[PDB]
Amino acid sequence: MEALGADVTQGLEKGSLITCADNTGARELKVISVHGYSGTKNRHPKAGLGDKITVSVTKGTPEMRRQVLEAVVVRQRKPIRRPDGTRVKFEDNAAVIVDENEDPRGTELKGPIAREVAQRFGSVASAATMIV
Amino acid sequence: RECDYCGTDIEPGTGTMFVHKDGATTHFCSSKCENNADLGREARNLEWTDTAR
Amino acid sequence: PQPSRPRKGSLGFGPRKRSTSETPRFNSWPSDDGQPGVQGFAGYKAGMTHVVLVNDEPNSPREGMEETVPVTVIETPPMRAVALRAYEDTPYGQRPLTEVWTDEFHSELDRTLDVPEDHDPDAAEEQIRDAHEAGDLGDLRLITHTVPDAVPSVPKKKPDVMETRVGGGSVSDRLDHALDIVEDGGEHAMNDIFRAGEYADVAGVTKGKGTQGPVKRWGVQKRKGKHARQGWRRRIGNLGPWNPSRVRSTVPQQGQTGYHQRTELNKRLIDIGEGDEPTVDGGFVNYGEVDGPYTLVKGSVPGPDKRLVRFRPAVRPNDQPRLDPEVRYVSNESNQG
RNA sequence: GUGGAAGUCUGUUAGAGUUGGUGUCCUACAAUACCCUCUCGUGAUCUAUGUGUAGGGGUGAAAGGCCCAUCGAGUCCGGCA
RNA sequence: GCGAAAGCCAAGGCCUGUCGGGAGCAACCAACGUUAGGGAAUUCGGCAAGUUAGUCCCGUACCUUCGGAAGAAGGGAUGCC
RNA sequence: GGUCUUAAGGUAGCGUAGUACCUUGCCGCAUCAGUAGCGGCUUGCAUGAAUGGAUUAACCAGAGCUUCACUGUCCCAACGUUGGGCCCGGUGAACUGUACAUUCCAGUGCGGAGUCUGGAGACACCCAGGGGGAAGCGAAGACCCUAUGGA
RNA sequence: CGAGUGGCUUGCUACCUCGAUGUCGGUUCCCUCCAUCCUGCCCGUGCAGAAGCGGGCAAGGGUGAGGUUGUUCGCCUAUUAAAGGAGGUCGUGAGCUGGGUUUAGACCGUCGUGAGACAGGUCGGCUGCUAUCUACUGGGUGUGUAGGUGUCUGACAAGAACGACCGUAUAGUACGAGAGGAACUACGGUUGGUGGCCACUGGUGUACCGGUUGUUCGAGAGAGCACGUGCCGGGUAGCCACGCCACACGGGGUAAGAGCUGAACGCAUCUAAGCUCGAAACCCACUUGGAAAAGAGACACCGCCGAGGUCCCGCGUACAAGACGCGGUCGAUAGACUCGGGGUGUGCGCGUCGAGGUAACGAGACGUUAAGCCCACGAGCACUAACAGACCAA
Ligand SMILES: [Cl-]
Ligand SMILES: [Cl-]
Ligand SMILES: [K+]
Ligand SMILES: [Mg+2]
Ligand SMILES: [Mg+2]
Ligand SMILES: [Mg+2]
Ligand SMILES: [Mg+2]
Ligand SMILES: [Mg+2]
Ligand SMILES: [Mg+2]
Ligand SMILES: [Mg+2]
Ligand SMILES: [Mg+2]
Ligand SMILES: [Mg+2]
Ligand SMILES: [Mg+2]
Ligand SMILES: [Mg+2]
Ligand SMILES: [Mg+2]
Ligand SMILES: [Mg+2]
Ligand SMILES: [Mg+2]
Ligand SMILES: [Mg+2]
Ligand SMILES: [Mg+2]
Ligand SMILES: [Mg+2]
Ligand SMILES: [Mg+2]
Ligand SMILES: [Mg+2]
Ligand SMILES: [Mg+2]
Ligand SMILES: [Mg+2]
Ligand SMILES: [Mg+2]
Ligand SMILES: [Mg+2]
Ligand SMILES: [Mg+2]
Ligand SMILES: [Mg+2]
Ligand SMILES: [Mg+2]
Ligand SMILES: [Mg+2]
Ligand SMILES: [Mg+2]
Ligand SMILES: [Mg+2]
Ligand SMILES: [Mg+2]
Ligand SMILES: [Mg+2]
Ligand code: NA
Ligand code: NA
Ligand code: NA
Ligand code: NA
Ligand code: NA
Ligand code: NA
Ligand code: NA
Ligand code: NA
Ligand code: NA
Ligand code: NA
Ligand code: NA
Ligand code: NA
Ligand code: NA
Ligand code: NA
Ligand code: NA
Ligand code: NA
Ligand code: NA
Ligand code: NA
Ligand code: NA
Ligand code: NA
Repeated sequence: MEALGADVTQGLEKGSLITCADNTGARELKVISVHGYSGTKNRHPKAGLGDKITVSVTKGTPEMRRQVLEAVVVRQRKPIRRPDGTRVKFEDNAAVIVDENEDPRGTELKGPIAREVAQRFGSVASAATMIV
Repeated sequence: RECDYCGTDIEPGTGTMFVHKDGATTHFCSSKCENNADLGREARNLEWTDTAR
Repeated sequence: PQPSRPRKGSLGFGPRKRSTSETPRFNSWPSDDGQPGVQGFAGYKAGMTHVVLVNDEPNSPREGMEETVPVTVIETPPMRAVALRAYEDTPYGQRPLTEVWTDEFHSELDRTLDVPEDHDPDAAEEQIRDAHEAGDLGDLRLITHTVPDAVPSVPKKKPDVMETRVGGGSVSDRLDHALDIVEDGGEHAMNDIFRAGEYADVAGVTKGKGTQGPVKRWGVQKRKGKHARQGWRRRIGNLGPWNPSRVRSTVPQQGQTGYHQRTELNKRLIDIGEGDEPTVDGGFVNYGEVDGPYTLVKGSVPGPDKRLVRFRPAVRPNDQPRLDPEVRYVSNESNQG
């Protein structure tokens, strides 16, 4: 994929529970896999900012629950390094549900989003309220 | 840049920016300040802080 | 099933034993392209700081923008090519033929060498030119040494001596170029060989760690879960299968770790100056204050502060040189705190 | 409200017991130990001393458990070379 | 302090749970502290460790032999002057 | 089958059971995914009434499973603390030992060799280490068979 | 239907061990095989393209994470370039685990008159040893080559030191009715592996500083203990990874394969002689070790009555002993002192305020005070200590 323009320390793993920063009706998401990723023996597949991960809905509307969908990680508590050397970290871990084309399944995104996520998922960015 | 906490100048190529839930932003020059903040203390009440000074 | 997995650690830097010389010895030299010139230089490690640079990369979507880069400050005062050694090609590879020395010696070179009191430079030079006439002359190198006394932060006065090859146009031309440098007094500087922005290979003896276990030395796992409480924590499962009934040298075992020679490739030279512009407030920890000829190397360099490190024009660069990068800021913030 | 029952509860009170750690030990401190954890702790309770039951016999809330480091028949000597 | 509890301290006893000296004292081992982000993915199994915790007020489900379940759960308070 | 063996021929119940071979039975719950667990079905290889059946509040260092919380169990390891370890003075055993012995790769051999054969490698001594081999040490195999053995 | 190869399964045999070669499964750690799952290079296609199917060379590298089950196997999920199979005493218990098989306790079903049994199920049920030899990882002492210092050489040895993927331009292009949809090349990034490093972020930090509970030293001040910090908050150096830096291309020779010239055989023929190309594979390149390479090396200088070295003293860029490296008055090597640079967070005392209280008393607030306390770093500085001196040596 395109360079994020920032170094990331994956702060998530297969099985992690994260916030669904949109109005799709899914509140909590459980990470299942990381797109294009292959680890190594004993290593828990890891995911962080800007990765497209497969997920399952743990909390939310009955119809949304248990569904296996795709999403993009928009925020993480673990720091990331920007070109100027500064580190950036968020208050929580969050992802936004996406479709085949990478267009947000929802209509509105809740909470801020990392600028680096723009250089990868345009339609997700062009739906952001706040882009830090 | 200036540390949104203590007030001293943040040495370039240094520090962390914490993004609040609401979207607000806070640049810290060090762990000492971040930690003092997480304790719920306000820089104005800490005598070593440039702010307070 | 037993999932596959790469072995622990590389088998290419062994045996993992203590280095014979604290002063590195390059086992390769650049190719004879440009004009004649010494193919290396040396300095003493001091510490690290960062610098803000202007994105120099023509292919970077950020070219032209600010950018923080880690740098290792290395004091690179002038050295002295005290002699020109000549090699001859033979059925058994190259062998030293003769050497051309000078008379002007640094006050304390006798702390290491039995300085020459009687030498015949011309005879040596003759023997070399004859060799060249016959076409048996192998490459040409210069016996070089440092002047630790010019570096206060470094305790030693005893100079470090090493041989550096001379690559140049024709053999005749560079042979002459060699003699010229030597005859003077051999005094040369980082400037004469490198230009900020070029890529160099830095060799050096890593920081010693004495004896260490397989976990640290080779990267093997620690015993996991219940196994970690049985009496074994940092020991590998076994030294091998029943057969072959012997322990193979390839199994990760305890031993000397650190204090090995390493030649780290393609290190970009961010800047070459002189003064105290790169020094840190309070002084470089466990080193001292810098105020003289220095070189800023991008990233890290093998070895601890004060150790001698060697420079050589990259022998296998990936990128083209992008000379004199713009440095907008050099941090002098204390390294304590 | 009084009263203060209980093979009642909590409890390293004393005291009794011995679940997990399959830790330490495993030519031991120890021929059954050490530490942490854990169970009971007014009752069919725990305990000292005295006293009774003896080997195809005792004793046994029964595991073939126990009867002096000895038990699907103790120990000693003899039958016996 | 509820306390024959902990912790600290008297009286009284001891430095005899009886080999010492040296190295910032490496690997490795025994006990153990702290570990960012993730949070059982480890494993036969959450084994080990951790969490909770004292007291007062509020409040407390299914089920039930009406005794109980129950300290259910959950919420709040707690110092000094 | 619409009596026959041998007296009767399984009733209330429970049921894939700590009893179900086929078996990961089928359906459902739950999970991304559940040979597990729970519920229903159930023709039960080979359930069933004091050989007690069903069921059950309370109790339990009893067996299995799920959730919240928690966390170095794990991702993936780091640093530190104390006692050892290492060097020095003093004290001072044991296990084990046919002999020889610096081995390695192959082969051979009673078919699982440091010692045979062919090659390869190999200057001696010493320190620390984790235990690959000596079918390592420890125990006249508990398994199995045999004995005109024992209990 | 016919001929075989392997020695992973199962069966057969009874050669080896019953004065014992510790079980299954798992784990950890090392090497290997190819009948190739991915990756490279190719051939055919029912090959338009894209996506495939089948085949050849090829073992360099990769082949991962999870839910049920002790399981091996296998079923299932989401990722993936792909999530290949097999050998090493079914590799690996003087390494671990101990869930299963298969001790002694018990239950159920079936069988038996019964003791008790089961190629049925189930709960519980132990893991010994101080390494003599050998082997290897690392470290020393000697001898050989035959005085010393410094610098090299390179017989050989090791490496995967690099493997792989995604994205952009190419290009909505070639191809195609359309749907759909490449490539060469050049770029950016990711992942796995590898080596090093600590400016940055992060961890530790029983150095240090502060807060505070209980108790003891009468109070205050200042302290001990509470497990080897009472607890809580912050945290320098160092060490570290979760942090950062670096890790080609290109030549040479080949395989499969594509061809050239070309004869046997006037033609034809990639082959018989000759030649041009062509794989992640091979060699070189690059990194590491390497004068004990018995052909036991080379060069320069110093020295054979003196070159150099060991011991000694102050120390670490080094370190388990040993080794290594630096400094030694012609000196900044270590300590003191003073600065600098850092960590805490505002000291004792005194003054004012303070809910109140006759008063006594009074938690606490402000000032003095970026104070007080502290530092494993740097500089200045010969004040202290690197003194004295011993020895070996052609
Ligand atoms: Cl995955
Ligand atoms: Cl393990
Ligand atoms: K046997
Ligand atoms: Mg695993
Ligand atoms: Mg800082
Ligand atoms: Mg154990
Ligand atoms: Mg620092
Ligand atoms: Mg009771
Ligand atoms: Mg009790
Ligand atoms: Mg009695
Ligand atoms: Mg019995
Ligand atoms: Mg953590
Ligand atoms: Mg699991
Ligand atoms: Mg697992
Ligand atoms: Mg437990
Ligand atoms: Mg069922
Ligand atoms: Mg009846
Ligand atoms: Mg032989
Ligand atoms: Mg026998
Ligand atoms: Mg038997
Ligand atoms: Mg009998
Ligand atoms: Mg054995
Ligand atoms: Mg093949
Ligand atoms: Mg291979
Ligand atoms: Mg085996
Ligand atoms: Mg195996
Ligand atoms: Mg073994
Ligand atoms: Mg064993
Ligand atoms: Mg042992
Ligand atoms: Mg078992
Ligand atoms: Mg079991
Ligand atoms: Mg069992
Ligand atoms: Mg000899
Ligand atoms: Mg204490
Ligand atoms: Na043990
Ligand atoms: Na242990
Ligand atoms: Na074995
Ligand atoms: Na009453
Ligand atoms: Na116990
Ligand atoms: Na008897
Ligand atoms: Na007798
Ligand atoms: Na019956
Ligand atoms: Na009981
Ligand atoms: Na820990
Ligand atoms: Na062994
Ligand atoms: Na035997
Ligand atoms: Na096994
Ligand atoms: Na391969
Ligand atoms: Na499985
Ligand atoms: Na075996
Ligand atoms: Na064992
Ligand atoms: Na085993
Ligand atoms: Na090639
Ligand atoms: Na030699």
